[PDB]
Amino acid sequence: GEYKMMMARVAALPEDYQFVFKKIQNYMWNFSAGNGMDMLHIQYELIDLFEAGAAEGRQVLDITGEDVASFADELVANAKTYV
Repeated sequence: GEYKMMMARVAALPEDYQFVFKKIQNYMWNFSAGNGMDMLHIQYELIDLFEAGAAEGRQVLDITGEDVASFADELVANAKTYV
């Protein structure tokens, strides 16, 4: 269903987008308090953003900045306000 489909979309992205996504997914599972569904909704939003960026031809680290932990950290923090 939804999770498998969303992971398939990640697998269709360039390898660097894939690695960075995996880094963020792990960071969120490592550090997220809060509802697992919120964390998944945020990851789905992130896959929409990553798909668009790859489609426009941007590099993944333009999106996240070099400090991926700080990106993910601000994503798990704005998880509350957003989801």
